[PDB]
Amino acid sequence: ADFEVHMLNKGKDGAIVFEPASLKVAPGDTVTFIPTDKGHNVETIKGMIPDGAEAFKSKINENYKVTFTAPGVYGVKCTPHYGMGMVGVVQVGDAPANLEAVKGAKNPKKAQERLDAALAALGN
Ligand SMILES: [Cu+2]
Repeated sequence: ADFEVHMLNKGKDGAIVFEPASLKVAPGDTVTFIPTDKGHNVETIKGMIPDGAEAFKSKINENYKVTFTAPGVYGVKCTPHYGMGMVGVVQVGDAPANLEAVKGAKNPKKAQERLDAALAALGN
């Protein structure tokens, strides 16, 4: 199945968001990051992908389709808006095995709050 994640200047959760900011998918699902508002991209947060997963980094304003396979949690960011909170989490499968690695990482406050909220939304 394919899911869109919109890259927004503002959304349901306020300024500079991925919407949704949390999404649970199955292996083989795709997530298409939509540049609905200009100036955004999506990138995995280094240290926040599961064992053996490929990192990814899109271009600014690129419509970017990712196929998620390895189970676990994937922390994502928008590079230009990372520190002020434009982050999210894609979870592949149940009981993500890399959860503690993701939780333990340091981030700027606004990014951390949004990562933590996404992890909690996903039942972690
Ligand atoms: Cu952005």
